[PDB]
Amino acid sequence: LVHVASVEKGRSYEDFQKVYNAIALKLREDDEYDNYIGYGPVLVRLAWHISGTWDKHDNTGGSYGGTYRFKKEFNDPSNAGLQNGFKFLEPIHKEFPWISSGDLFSLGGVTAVQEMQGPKIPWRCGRVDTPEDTTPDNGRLPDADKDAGYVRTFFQRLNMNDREVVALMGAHALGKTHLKNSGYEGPGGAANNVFTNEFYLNLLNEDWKLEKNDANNEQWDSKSGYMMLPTDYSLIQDPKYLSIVKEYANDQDKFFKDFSKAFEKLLENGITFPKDAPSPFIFKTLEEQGL
Ligand code: HEM
Ligand SMILES: c1ccc2[nH]cnc2c1
Repeated sequence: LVHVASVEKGRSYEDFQKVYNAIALKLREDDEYDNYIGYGPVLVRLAWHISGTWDKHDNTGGSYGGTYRFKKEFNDPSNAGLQNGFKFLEPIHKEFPWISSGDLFSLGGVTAVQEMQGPKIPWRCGRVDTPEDTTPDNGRLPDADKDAGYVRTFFQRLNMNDREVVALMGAHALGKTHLKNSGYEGPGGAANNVFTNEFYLNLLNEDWKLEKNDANNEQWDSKSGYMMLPTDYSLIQDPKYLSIVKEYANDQDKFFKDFSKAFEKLLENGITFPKDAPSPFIFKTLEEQGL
């Protein structure tokens, strides 16, 4: 399976910076969603789930085809709650009918991270929508009730190494788990929407307690109101993972640079870019534009 990137006809950087600004401006406007967390967290979760279906062995899945618009993927139990991100983007797609689905879902992810003051993420255009029979089957996304060995083996399918996996998991500093979507609950009081290296600092400094929640699932809870999934807590149980957790807890600039590389790689897996293709775009934030 080869997927060649194809620039939307006649478009250039100025066109995609307008779509970036439309997403960022609506993120500012609809600030009340999910008890004032806003839509930033669910949009980086959507971009990860539409990319996280990729399989390096036969190049099926991934962000290229925009197949989340089809029923089988939209109704995957693992994607419960992401309908809210899709409904957020649906007016922006109406406004810019020329951008492909895969490009709009991955650009929503990039825009959310930068507007929540995370690192710049270089982004490349050219994903092309493919037919409903190219939709991957359900069951390619990870379970949350497992250990370090499972996380490592799972991420090898997307060929992510240990360092890339620990950098990517730092996004669980954002937003919250919801009992009706996944069977995990919390945080609430201090759930957030600013991108920082706080997930690593919390993992190493909080006093964690293994408790059972209202859906009868176990999770790690702290006195301060924070929570961790079994798969999050895994990162301090494994010796390789723990030494990288300690490095990002002690250097937020190294965490930003490594997250940026790994998130762009996640969004680009499975796509072949021609050498006459444009360079990656670095979009300005609303703040850098004075908007
Ligand atoms: C083994 C890996 C992972 C597992 C098992 C996992 C699992 C989960 C679960 C169970 C939720 C809660 C969903 C809900 O109830 O609403 C969640 C939320 C979230 N995840 Fe992950 N995740 C993984 C990796 C990642 C990665 C790699 C990213 C991003 C690069 C990410 C970003 C997010 C974000 C931002 C949320 C919050 C969504 C919201 O606030 O609505 N996750 N994760
Ligand atoms: C999603 C959101 C917040 C989290 N804190 C720990 N794991 C999480 C997953």
